[PDB]
Amino acid sequence: MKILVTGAAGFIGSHLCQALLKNSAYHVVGIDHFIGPTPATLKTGNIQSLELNSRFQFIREDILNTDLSKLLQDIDVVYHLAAIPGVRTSWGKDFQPYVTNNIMVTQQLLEACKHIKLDKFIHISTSSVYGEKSGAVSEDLLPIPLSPFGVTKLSGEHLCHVYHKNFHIPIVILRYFTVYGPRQRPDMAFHRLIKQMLEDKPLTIFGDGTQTRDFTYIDDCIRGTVAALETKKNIIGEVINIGGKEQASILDIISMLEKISGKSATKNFLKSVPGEPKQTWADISKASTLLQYSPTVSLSDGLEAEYDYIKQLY
Amino acid sequence: MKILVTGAAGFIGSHLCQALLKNSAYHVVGIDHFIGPTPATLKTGNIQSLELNSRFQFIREDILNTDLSKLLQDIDVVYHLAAIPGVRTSWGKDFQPYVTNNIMVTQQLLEACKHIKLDKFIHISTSSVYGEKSGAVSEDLLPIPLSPFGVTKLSGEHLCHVYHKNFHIPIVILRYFTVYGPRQRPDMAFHRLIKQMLEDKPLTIFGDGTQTRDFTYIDDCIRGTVAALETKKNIIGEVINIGGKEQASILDIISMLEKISGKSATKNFLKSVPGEPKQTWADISKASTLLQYSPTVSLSDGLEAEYDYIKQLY
Ligand SMILES: NC(=O)c1ccc[n+]([C@@H]2O[C@H](COP(=O)([O-])OP(=O)(O)OC[C@H]3O[C@@H](n4cnc5c(N)ncnc54)[C@H](O)[C@@H]3O)[C@@H](O)[C@H]2O)c1
Ligand SMILES: NC(=O)c1ccc[n+]([C@@H]2O[C@H](COP(=O)([O-])OP(=O)(O)OC[C@H]3O[C@@H](n4cnc5c(N)ncnc54)[C@H](O)[C@@H]3O)[C@@H](O)[C@H]2O)c1
Ligand SMILES: O=C(O)[C@H]1O[C@H](OP(=O)(O)OP(=O)(O)OC[C@H]2O[C@@H](n3ccc(=O)[nH]c3=O)[C@H](O)[C@@H]2O)[C@H](O)[C@@H](O)[C@@H]1F
Ligand SMILES: O=C(O)[C@H]1O[C@H](OP(=O)(O)OP(=O)(O)OC[C@H]2O[C@@H](n3ccc(=O)[nH]c3=O)[C@H](O)[C@@H]2O)[C@H](O)[C@@H](O)[C@@H]1F
Repeated sequence: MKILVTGAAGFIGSHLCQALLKNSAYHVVGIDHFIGPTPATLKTGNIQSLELNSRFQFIREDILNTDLSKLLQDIDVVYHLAAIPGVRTSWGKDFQPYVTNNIMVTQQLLEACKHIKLDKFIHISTSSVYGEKSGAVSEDLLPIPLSPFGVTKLSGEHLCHVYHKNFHIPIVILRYFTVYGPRQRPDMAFHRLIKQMLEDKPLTIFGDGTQTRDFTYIDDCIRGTVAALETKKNIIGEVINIGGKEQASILDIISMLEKISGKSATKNFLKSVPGEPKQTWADISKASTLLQYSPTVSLSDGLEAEYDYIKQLY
Repeated sequence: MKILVTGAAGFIGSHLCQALLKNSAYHVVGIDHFIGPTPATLKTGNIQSLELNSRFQFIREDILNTDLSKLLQDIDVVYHLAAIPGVRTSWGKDFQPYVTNNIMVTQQLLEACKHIKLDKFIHISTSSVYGEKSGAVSEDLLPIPLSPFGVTKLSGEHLCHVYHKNFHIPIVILRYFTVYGPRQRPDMAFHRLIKQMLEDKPLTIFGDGTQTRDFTYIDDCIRGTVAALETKKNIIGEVINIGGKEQASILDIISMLEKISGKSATKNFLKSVPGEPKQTWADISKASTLLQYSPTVSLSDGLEAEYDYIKQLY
């Protein structure tokens, strides 16, 4: 059967495509415009990996400049990953690209899916929609984003609900929690901290380093994402958290990188960035039930894999 | 103080400016680009009186193409009513203006308000953020909009929370429920049904006419809205429902119009419009507690006032 992956040249999109292409039953179309925080050179590598496989078709186009009706005629499943993802660069003059690529892009894709016979429209969202909450967050918690970025992603979720209720588009929303591993975007914490450690530079810590994340290793994220397609259960209309094996503070991660590198870190403490929560912590009860999701990669093993990728990247 | 009213030439904004100008201590700056569903001719009629007043400055400019430094200089209070408000016309190509005028406008005003010291930023939102709910809805309910329009308004609310939590912008959110009376927009039900009855044309009913709304008379709406500025108590960060004296069905309303006109309605029943709930019903206990809000205008009195306005208009 035939799967559209939007944002296929990106971090998570390229891994998702690779996993789907392991199944000879699946044909994959990737669409990507090469925009956002990751320079075009690293995305070119991603698409090169995918184009090794005869069952992959690459479309280098803006979704807002694509004949979506024609693109979707033979598509059975949409994975929608295309977005501008940076929590920290969504203020003032930088906000318009988030609205265009996170809101207008999602609305246009849904409009085009109204008269398609889809199995599933699997929309990728973010723990960023919740904002600041205590305890492990469940998917029925009133979300209040802290950043303009989070507002745009939550607007994308709400459009999914509008088109599902009015036009029976078979939507599934996955909320990922801080994904890491090989090919992680260069703007994210682990990529930056690892690169700084490799180059004997001070490690840049925003705030006091006590902020915590439910870090999700890429292979765990992708197992849950493929399960959203393959699950025996009816998940149409569900929001599902996809979170990681182990929660950690940035200080905890720095100690873990010291253990892997065998270097001691010089720390550069900078002012906290507006719009970032102090804690993320997913309740993955629902994923366990509906997807058989269980994250299995420990932070030590995951960080070592990313450490090896960074060391080879540069 | 000096009070900025965005959307000052519209249905609710024109009434709000007139009510503020009754107090000799208020100066009002109104901005309006004369867009959305109401033709410019009716808007000119909305503000003719206001412009004459020496404590009212009117600016006919797009908020996204204006010097917001000039606009916000020494402003103590912002009433943000500017919006594209049509529930039923926010699909397909018509979606872009809702994004521009409901999301980008709100973000640019909040960005401009960062380094000025407001008493209050009173953001007007809509019962359409709730979607399809049963019983009288309270402000703590998880909102799931049914329409692209309702998504864009809920995104504007979320931007208010982001700028409040990060930059201490003193936001207050008012959620109005189906406002009617003199100067009601020509796309709304009462304006359309009264114009049709006046012209001896068939009355257009979407679905079977058993849908109900919490109809809020304009004078009740404005009393609640002015109460949000005039209260000294800390309502900063609060979402407050503003609803009407009496809920009714469209068939109930048409009966009341028949008794006002002494004419019988010819009825055309059309398909239900995607994106509209079957019922709205406000819990106004929070407005009662925070604003001493109590709606006092009955539908028979309110409809006779609108009927009189519509007859005179045409
Ligand atoms: N990386 C994480 O930690 C994380 C966590 C939560 C959720 N997510 C979500 O996962 C998805 C993928 O994130 P990522 O880290 O791989 O980001 P990324 O920037 O690596 O990949 C997204 C891709 O989308 C593409 N794109 C954007 N707008 C487009 C448009 N208009 N037309 C075509 N292509 C377009 C970009 O070119 C980019 O390659 C996003 O929706 C993101 O919000 C990521
Ligand atoms: N009428 C109702 O029943 C109702 C109920 C719930 C909430 N609301 C909200 O109340 C507010 C006022 O609604 P209304 O019925 O008076 O609508 P309206 O269309 O009469 O007034 C809104 C005004 O905003 C102006 N405007 C829009 N975009 C602008 C921009 N970029 N720059 C400058 N001016 C701009 C328009 O020209 C218009 O006159 C809106 O926010 C609406 O969503 C209305
Ligand atoms: O799940 C989510 O909500 C989001 O996951 C990622 O964002 P995060 O900001 O949580 O991840 P990342 O950039 O690794 O930052 C993690 C923490 O690390 C801190 N940090 C980041 C970079 C750095 O150099 N130093 C640093 O201390 C940040 O302030 C933050 O507290 C993704 O970047 C984002 O796309 C996604 F939406
Ligand atoms: O309370 C709110 O949040 C919303 O109130 C209004 O929207 P509504 O659609 O409830 O009001 P209006 O347009 O008067 O419609 C009332 C009912 O009347 C029905 N209707 C409308 C027009 C018509 O010609 N015939 C008709 O049956 C509609 O289907 C709806 O069920 C405002 O138009 C909208 O701006 C606001 F968001």
